[PDB]
Amino acid sequence: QKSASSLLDLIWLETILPKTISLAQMKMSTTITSQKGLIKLYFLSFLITILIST
Amino acid sequence: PFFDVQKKLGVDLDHWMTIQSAEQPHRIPARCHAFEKEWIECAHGIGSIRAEK
Amino acid sequence: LQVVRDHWIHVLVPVGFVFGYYLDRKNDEKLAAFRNKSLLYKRELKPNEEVTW
Amino acid sequence: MLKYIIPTMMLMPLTWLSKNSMIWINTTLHSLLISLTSLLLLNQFGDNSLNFSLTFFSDSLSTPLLILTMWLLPLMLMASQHHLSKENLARKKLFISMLILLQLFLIMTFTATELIFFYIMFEATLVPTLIIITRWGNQTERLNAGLYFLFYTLAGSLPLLVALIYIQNTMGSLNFLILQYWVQPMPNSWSNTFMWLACMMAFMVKMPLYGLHLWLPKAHVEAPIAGSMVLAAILLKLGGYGMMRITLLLNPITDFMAYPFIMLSLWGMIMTSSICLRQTDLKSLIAYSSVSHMALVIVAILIQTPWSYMGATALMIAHGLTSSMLFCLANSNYERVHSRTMILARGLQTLLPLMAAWWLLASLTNLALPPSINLIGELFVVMSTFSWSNITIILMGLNMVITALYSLYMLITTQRGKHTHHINNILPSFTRENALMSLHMLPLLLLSLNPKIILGPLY
Amino acid sequence: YEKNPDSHGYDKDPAVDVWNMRVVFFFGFSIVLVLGSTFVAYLPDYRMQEWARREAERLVKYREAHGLPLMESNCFDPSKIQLPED
Amino acid sequence: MMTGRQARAPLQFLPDEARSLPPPKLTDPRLAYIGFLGYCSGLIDNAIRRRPVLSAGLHRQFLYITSFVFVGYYLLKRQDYMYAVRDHDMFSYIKSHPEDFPEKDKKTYREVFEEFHPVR
Amino acid sequence: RWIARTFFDAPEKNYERTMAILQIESEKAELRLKELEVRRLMRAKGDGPWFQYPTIDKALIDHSPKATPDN
Amino acid sequence: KFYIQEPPHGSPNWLKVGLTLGTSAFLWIYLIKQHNEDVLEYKRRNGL
Amino acid sequence: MNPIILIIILMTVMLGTIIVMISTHWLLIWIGFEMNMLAIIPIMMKKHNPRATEASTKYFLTQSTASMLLMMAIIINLMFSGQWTVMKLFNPMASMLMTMALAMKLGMAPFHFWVPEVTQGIPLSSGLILLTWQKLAPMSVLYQILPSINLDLILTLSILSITIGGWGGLNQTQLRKIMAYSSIAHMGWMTAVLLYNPTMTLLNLIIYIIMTSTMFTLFMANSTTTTLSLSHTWNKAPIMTILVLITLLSMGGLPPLSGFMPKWMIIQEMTKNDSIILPTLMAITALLNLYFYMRLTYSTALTMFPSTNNMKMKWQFPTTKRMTLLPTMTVLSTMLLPLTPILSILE
Amino acid sequence: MSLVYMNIMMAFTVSLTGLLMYRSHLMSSLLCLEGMMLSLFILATLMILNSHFTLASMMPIILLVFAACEAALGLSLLVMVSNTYG
Repeated sequence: QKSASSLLDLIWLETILPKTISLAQMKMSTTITSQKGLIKLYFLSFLITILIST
Repeated sequence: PFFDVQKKLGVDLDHWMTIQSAEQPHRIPARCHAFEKEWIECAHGIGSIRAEK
Repeated sequence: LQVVRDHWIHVLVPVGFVFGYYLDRKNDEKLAAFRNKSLLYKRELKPNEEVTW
Repeated sequence: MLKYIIPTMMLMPLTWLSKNSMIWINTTLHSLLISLTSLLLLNQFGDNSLNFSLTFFSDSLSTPLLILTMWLLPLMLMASQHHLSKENLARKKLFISMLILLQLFLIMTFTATELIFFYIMFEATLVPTLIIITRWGNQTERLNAGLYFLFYTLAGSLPLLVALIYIQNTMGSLNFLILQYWVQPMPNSWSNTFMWLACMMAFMVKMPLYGLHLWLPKAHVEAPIAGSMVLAAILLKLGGYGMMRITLLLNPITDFMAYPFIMLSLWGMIMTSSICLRQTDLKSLIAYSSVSHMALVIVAILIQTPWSYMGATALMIAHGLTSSMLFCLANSNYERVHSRTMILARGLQTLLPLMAAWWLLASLTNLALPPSINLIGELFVVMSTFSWSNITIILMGLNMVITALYSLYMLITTQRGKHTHHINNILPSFTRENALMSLHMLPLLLLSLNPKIILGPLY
Repeated sequence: YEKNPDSHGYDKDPAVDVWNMRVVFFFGFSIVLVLGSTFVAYLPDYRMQEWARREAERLVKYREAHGLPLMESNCFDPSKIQLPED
Repeated sequence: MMTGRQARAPLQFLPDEARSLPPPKLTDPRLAYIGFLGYCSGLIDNAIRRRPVLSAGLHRQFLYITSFVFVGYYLLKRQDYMYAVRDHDMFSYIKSHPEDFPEKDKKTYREVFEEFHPVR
Repeated sequence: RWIARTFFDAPEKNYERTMAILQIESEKAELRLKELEVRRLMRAKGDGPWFQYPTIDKALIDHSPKATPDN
Repeated sequence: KFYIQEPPHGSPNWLKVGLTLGTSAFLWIYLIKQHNEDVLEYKRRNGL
Repeated sequence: MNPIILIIILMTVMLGTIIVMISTHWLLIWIGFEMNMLAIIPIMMKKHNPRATEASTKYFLTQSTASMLLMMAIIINLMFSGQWTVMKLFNPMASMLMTMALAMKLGMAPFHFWVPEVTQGIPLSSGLILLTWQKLAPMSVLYQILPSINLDLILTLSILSITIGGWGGLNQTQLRKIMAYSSIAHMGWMTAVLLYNPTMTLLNLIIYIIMTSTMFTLFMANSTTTTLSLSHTWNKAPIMTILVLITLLSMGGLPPLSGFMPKWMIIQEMTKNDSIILPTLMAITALLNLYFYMRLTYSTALTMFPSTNNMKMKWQFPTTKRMTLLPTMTVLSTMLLPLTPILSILE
Repeated sequence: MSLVYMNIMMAFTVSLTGLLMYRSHLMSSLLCLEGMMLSLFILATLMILNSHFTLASMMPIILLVFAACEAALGLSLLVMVSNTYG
């Protein structure tokens, strides 16, 4: 029973570990104005590239 | 929420410069005028949904 | 009776049950249809009754 | 039904405007006066489920569960005092107000015809409970076990709305009456897969099946006794209830889709029934007990024999009163010595010689004693499941033996074997405790005479 | 640790307690338990099953006395019904 | 949607045509609940100002409640207008088009076949 | 007799009441499927009242006799 | 207590409340009259 | 600043947006945007700290260049068979550039980069006037030009707004930023439905305006730029806080509260059409925003565990700070779900 | 669309990519914006005067006036930004 319970809160701890490293999906931001601005401009022209063929 | 006041109060504001067929300062036909006349004659009372068609 | 002012706190919810109950009894009038018209139950209206219920 | 909706809504300002020291008197009084008419609610007869108004109606099952709720408020509120009995008036009127509003949304939920009104009122039921147990729960570190608890609910509990609205625009009306008679068979495939799984798991989060049962224990140790009797006497029966109704459709699907969940509940019944044997800290024992009986309920729901429902609903009510009461025993023991840990104190056959009878009596009613409604329901459920599989009785009756063992183990080592003699605090009983216990058992023993009230729609 | 001095004793702080046990013991034990227990003790025939007994008796007696086999199965007469075809 | 209907006479709140619709009775539960909503409004106002609530609410509370009854009343009226013209549009477009929406005869269960897997 | 007559309502009242509610919500559901059919069809046909996107108004075309050369 | 001054909201203003009750009378009776007349003309749109 | 000039400016902002709504000609609408910028630069910066200056600049660049891109699309409309009106654009491309332009005007996914920054820079009242009023014009244009909208774009920009903008705000302890990212999420919804049944878009617009209205107004009541400020106010006075939290849950769309109503109706008129998968793909992220906001709801309790609640800060004198219409909008954004048969009053 | 239109559009997009992909100097940003604005003036002029649609000839004028009272605003914010630091 400690196996199913520790595996249950270990899997939920794999979701919060996925929330821990999902904060990395938030921390994937480098907080650099030369990153999200110019990368959002290039990948925005890639929204007109994907929208060019979409 | 586009509102129509200028039809309600009965005042023209932008309707004069709107399309090529409006009365010009000293009436000079636009190049494509007559075809404006027929496109608006065709699409006048309809809903731009089937006016397309 | 006026002396209920002394107990005034209490009389509230009894008036609540009365109030809601009368609201259901009136509600039935809005729901009223098929009064004698259902196939199981059809009655020739009793001389003192223009209504089954 | 509206005659039951007004009087509690009027019971709100009764609380708010009042002289200090009379709030408990006024609320208790008028709330029991509600309970009378809750007992008026039984006209149910013949075949057609009575329909009060086109918005919401009552079949059988809604009627027993509802009677249990409106009965349960005055006893609950009656029990919650002396947990505090010191504060600013605003805390008291706020708390009683919250219990009221909670009851209101419960009545909404059980009576609700149309499943979207059922769902809105559903989460609208969950919020007040959350406010109760979190705002003051005695808060061991608080665990933050109210809030992400609400995330345990909504996480997979939201998409059932999606599936519903789908059912809405495909078939039109979501009225339950007309969803009946228009229900049409749904073949087994991958779309019906995600749908059935959506609705099922959506409710199955509430009555914990063994997979998700980590939900209850923390939330129920952090709950103040009022929030506990709210939680495990009712808020599981909401999930099982809505389950009862929405299983109307999903007709062939629930076989091939049911089987894994049935397996998991038949095994988890035994597992949970085991883990609840060895723990300390009494407040948890009755929790995992609730998990066990609710697993048995799910087992009863998926297999669709009518016997399964009769025993099922019987188990909803009987387990409601039993589990609720037994919690309130744990609390009445907790005010004496501040522990929550079972093994800490002992005795109480010597001391509190009366409180024995309520420990014993209640534990026996959770021991599945033959005339007790708990054994009526559990018995019919065992009959149904044995009809489904000739083999499963090994697991079922094994739950009989284990449930016997812990249910009768709780009766001891709290209540028997020695007085720890470094205590010298416990003050003998109360009249209030006896009032609470009595108000629990006495109806549970009387129902063991004329049960045909509490057996389900099919009867 | 507040406990009571246990001057007499009950639910709450003094002098309102007697009223408290009076309302809860009365409205709780007296009215609903005894009264209600008499109500639902015998209320009108519930689920109709008494009527079911009477009707069953009459109908069975008819079924034997007129010689028809009782309980014919077939919940709907095959005389009126249609069947799909291959 | 529906802007072709009401763009003929723009910014009519509700038209001279609407008066053929029965207006909501006083005691209509909606606008009454709106009155309650003004009650909790004023209550939260008297909570904002530190004064104990139920004081100053002689004129205030009445001002709130009556205001919401007013506004909410007109809103309900124009609402019922809106659903009126909606349903009208439906039925006219129904009748004017036989082919689009076929009227089929609903055959009785006498001809029906299903699978209906029993339990067992 | 006492209980039944004072506190309850005949299977009559309840029964036919359910007949009425089934009337109501019945025809509702039907007419809901109707409107979904309608609005489903309107974007294709554009015939009726619901979907109209105003074109430019012919009111002002200036029909007046103009500079002669043409048009 | 309150030796300091009369803080403005402390004592009532009987002109303001007079205007507010004015708004209550005007607004409310105007609503009632609106109801009566709309019901009347509604009766005119149809017949007995 | 002068207490007149603010009236003679705000009057011009109201005027500009009124022109964007009223005019049937493109060049006018373009002018209306120009006036809302020109006159909205003074409202921000009201206090002369540099934060408002740099932030007001970051608003000015992207907002103004957005306007210019709008003009470009208008002109391409003139190229292709064309006249100056407000109606379906005759170019697919002009519609593309115009959906991008109106996607800068109001915060959207590729273009949202400025909103959090500018919202924290400028003061409270400018925060209110930025995240609500100026948000009326672009929707009022999109409602018009929707027939030529390429579905794939606005659907995309909507989703990416919800995913990105919503997913953001996690580490943020600031308030203004939170209000920004939430603005971008409600954006993702309002624009998500835009093509199907715009009535719902105006609905979520109005409800949204009430939401941010009570929110910022409460931040004026208790002047708070952080959550720490929220807790410290909880130990100053409770009521304003629980109004802030309850309105935050209404900002999360929690079923009994009124914020659940736009989500719920959006799910109806979203899923009666064919695609059921996308709404769920929104509702997931909606849960994300939720339990973030409910982290901000474990910001509070009673018999609190230690928050370091300090002192001096009991006060004998009530505050006279004038709160304009707080109560009506508070109850109106909490209690509204028991309404909405009233939905159709809107359109 | 002739040629001149193609070319002026390419100028437009040169100005725009120059706007987004260089943040170094702010005056350069503001400038590139303004040059783009000029290109729009040129477009509207060439078109309107190509179709001999006379009553609309304002679009160059009134499009050009907001090229300034908005731009002037731009430079004022530039100065008030510079005096923060440098």
